Amino acid sequence: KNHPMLMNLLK
Amino acid sequence: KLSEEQQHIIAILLDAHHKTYDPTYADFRDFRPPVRMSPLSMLPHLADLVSYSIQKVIGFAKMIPGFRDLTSDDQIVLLKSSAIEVIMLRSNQSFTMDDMSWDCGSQDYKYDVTDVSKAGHTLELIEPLIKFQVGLKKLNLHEEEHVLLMAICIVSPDRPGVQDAKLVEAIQDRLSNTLQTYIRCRHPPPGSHQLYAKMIQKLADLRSLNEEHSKQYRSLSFQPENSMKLTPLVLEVFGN
Ligand SMILES: */C=C/C(=O)CC[C@@H](C)[C@H]1CC[C@H]2/C(=C/C=C3C[C@@H](O)C(=C)[C@H](O)C3)CCC[C@]12C
Repeated sequence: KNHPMLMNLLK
Repeated sequence: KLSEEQQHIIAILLDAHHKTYDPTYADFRDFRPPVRMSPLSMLPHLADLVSYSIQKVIGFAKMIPGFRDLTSDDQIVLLKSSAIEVIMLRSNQSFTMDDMSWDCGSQDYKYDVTDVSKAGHTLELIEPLIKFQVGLKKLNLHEEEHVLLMAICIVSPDRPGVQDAKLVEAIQDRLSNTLQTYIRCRHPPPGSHQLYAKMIQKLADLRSLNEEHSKQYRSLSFQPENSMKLTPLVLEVFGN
């Protein structure tokens, strides 16, 4: 998705 | 009649906010120190604050009922779009009418128009942003109203990139209905008057505010030297 940090923080 | 499910939704949201928002502002110390002098001296401190704020918003988003049901991609698109808008809405609590500034319990952590300007934002953003805060302040929303608006803001069908609008819309609707019932059942007139419509208008203002931020971030980010001052999450959420 090109958003590794945002995804990780979400779950 | 305020529903048992609806009371449940409000209780979750108040806790999510309490868990994700600190009146103390103790964590602010961790950010690189504010420099008020010097161009964009402040931004290093405010870039950090925005990054911190994004994490807090993400934690709040996870709590909202039915957010979990949405696909990860849907969660990502919603969070990416609304993160700036939610920060502006949540900030209101710190913001004070007396100085027209965001007050975090310290002179260093008290932020004003020329402080925001040092970050690298044109008045085009600031004058509407300050105005927004005053209008939000005037509303004098209940904390339940404040928490509900943030969640409704986050879960919007029309955010760009949304894979599943119909599912996102249904989650939003449940919150919208919960907010409408609260104002009628729990808000006394005259404050209650036109209250839902005014809150919805604020969401409209946020969209405009968000658009202005993108124009400003692009300009400030455009230069690599400035893009360096920002945090990696700010880069991921806003641009890179
Ligand atoms: C580019 C500079 C920048 O800070 C981006 C956002 C700018 C335009 C505004 C938006 C919200 C403003 C502020 C909020 C204050 C707080 C945020 C909130 O999350 C919180 C924990 C406290 O209430 C403090 C103040 C500075 C200018 C901001 C960031």
